Amino acid sequence: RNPCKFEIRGHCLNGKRCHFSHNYFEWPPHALLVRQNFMLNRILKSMDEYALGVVGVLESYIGSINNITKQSACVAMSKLLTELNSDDIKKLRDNEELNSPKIRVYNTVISYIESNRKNNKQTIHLLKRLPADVLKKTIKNTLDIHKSITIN
Amino acid sequence: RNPCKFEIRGHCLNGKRCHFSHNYFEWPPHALLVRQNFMLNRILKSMDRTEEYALGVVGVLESYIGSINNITKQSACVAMSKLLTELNSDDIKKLRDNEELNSPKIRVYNTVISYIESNRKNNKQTIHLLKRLPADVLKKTIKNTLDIHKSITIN
Amino acid sequence: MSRRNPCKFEIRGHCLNGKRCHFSHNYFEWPPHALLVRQNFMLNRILKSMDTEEYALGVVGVLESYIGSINNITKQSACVAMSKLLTELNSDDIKKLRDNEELNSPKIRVYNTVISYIESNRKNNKQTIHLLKRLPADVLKKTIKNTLDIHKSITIN
Amino acid sequence: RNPCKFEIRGHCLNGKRCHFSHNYFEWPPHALLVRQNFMLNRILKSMDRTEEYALGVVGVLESYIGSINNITKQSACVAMSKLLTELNSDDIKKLRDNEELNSPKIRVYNTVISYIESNRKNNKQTIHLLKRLPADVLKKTIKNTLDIHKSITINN
RNA sequence: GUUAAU
RNA sequence: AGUUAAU
Ligand SMILES: [Zn+2]
Ligand SMILES: [Zn+2]
Ligand SMILES: [Zn+2]
Repeated sequence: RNPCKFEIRGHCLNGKRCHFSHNYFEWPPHALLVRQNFMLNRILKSMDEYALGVVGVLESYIGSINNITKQSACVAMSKLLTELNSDDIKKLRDNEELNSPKIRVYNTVISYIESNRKNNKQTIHLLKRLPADVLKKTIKNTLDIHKSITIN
Repeated sequence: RNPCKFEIRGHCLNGKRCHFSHNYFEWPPHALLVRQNFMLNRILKSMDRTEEYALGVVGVLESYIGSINNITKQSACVAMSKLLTELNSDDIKKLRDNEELNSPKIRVYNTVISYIESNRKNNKQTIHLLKRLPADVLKKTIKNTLDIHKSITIN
Repeated sequence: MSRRNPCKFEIRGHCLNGKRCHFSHNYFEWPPHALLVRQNFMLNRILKSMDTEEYALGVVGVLESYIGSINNITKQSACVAMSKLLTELNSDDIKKLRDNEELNSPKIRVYNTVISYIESNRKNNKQTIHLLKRLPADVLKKTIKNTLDIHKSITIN
Repeated sequence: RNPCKFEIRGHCLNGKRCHFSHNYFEWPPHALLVRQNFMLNRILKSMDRTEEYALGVVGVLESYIGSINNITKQSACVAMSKLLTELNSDDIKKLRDNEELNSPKIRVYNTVISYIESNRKNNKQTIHLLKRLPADVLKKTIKNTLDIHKSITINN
């Protein structure tokens, strides 16, 4: 009668031994919301250093701690580009008044976000061929926008 | 704990430093409804402008029809494809089926459906068509698209 | 956090107006019900993205009107209707309806021929519309009408 | 009127004969939750004996582990692949850090991940793999995974 | 004041 | 010609 906890996380695999509900019509709403988020997560994953996070991997490479190799930093960066969308960014861009230096940085990250969609495999490579000084300011500019869009 | 705002937009990338909740079970319903919409926007995008950004697509098309704001024909054919891909042919067919037959509005309802459909299969070759097509009639196929676009969303 | 009124263009997908639209495009400020319908319009775009007299009818009506040789249907147009209908049925649902009735029963071969079409067509609708464009008109009508009723069976009781 | 039960499960196909709502703007919010789950299940399915249906994939695997129900190795590998695709790597890395250094359980956790990932990339060759492992080693992989599956979902 | 799917 | 957004 209660919603099956496995169904909530995707799909019950316990055949007919399972006496919990698999009928969405019978489910309270929270279970239908929670289930939609595990399912979207699966659907998104199907279309392709751990306690630091991708962010702490990038904050460490800028700062040269925790021995982060440049290769491991462009892989992280690729992941952080996929979490940003270019329209939240184009809204930021056209609230900065004209000729502000901050417009060119905005368009620069957009080109990488867009290049990363088409193919994250060669977008990593275009980043490695950057020299670190400029790679690290690019990295720190996309960090700043990440915190900015999301918090405040 | 409160729901991690990075998680609401996708997936937190802050590792264990982040002490907000990443557990959908604890979240209030609004954060789950919001996250779902950020997530569908992301799924949809992953299967595929010089301060005319303020006009929008619709403002670029309406300035082109009226020959104002320096909207060249090329950038209005591009914008016309954007508009096509946002209409859904089904709710045109809906409207076309509410009219008496041999009303002239029916033949307008089918040029749009052929355009939204030709644009879905090939967005570009459809653009090709649009930019060779004499500005006279393109401007009324645009104004017809733009009227359907509005009326669908006005009840 | 403060509630606003939602852009009804954005509710149906993406607003194309720009800084001219003075309605909310920020989901953090919409009321629950607007977040609920957006998702439904957005799921229809996603699904559509990876797949006049006849629309009056519908697919069931153009299929039903084939059982009575009515409204000048064509075998070609009644088979497209059928695939379109199979892609609407779900392959795990008639496996429920096939594991409840007694063994050596006369309604398992229909099921398993439905199961055998539901997913012989999940692959492509070219080989499966031909797979019945050949089947005889007698067996067609009855086998077209066999899925029609599993369709309303599943959907109501 | 009440929402069309055919549109709840997808796309009503009755044309204009249908006397129920097809307008999401008018629906009670529960029907829109349900429809989304029905459509999520469909979006996801479109990205690819039989009395074993009663058993389900877990029935089938428990059965193999205990030499019950005449379950061939092929059939327990298939089902092990399906069991894998229902697991997500991130949930168990959550636990791999909750462990202590040089536990045994860090060895098992690492191994199922290698299987999830290979199962994602090529599920047909992960099955080919599982069907060459020593029968007893296969069954403990299987038992470990079943147990991870169980407590992922029931252990807060 | 002027704009408005207030 | 007042309440709500935008200037
Ligand atoms: Zn269950
Ligand atoms: Zn808008
Ligand atoms: Zn209906």
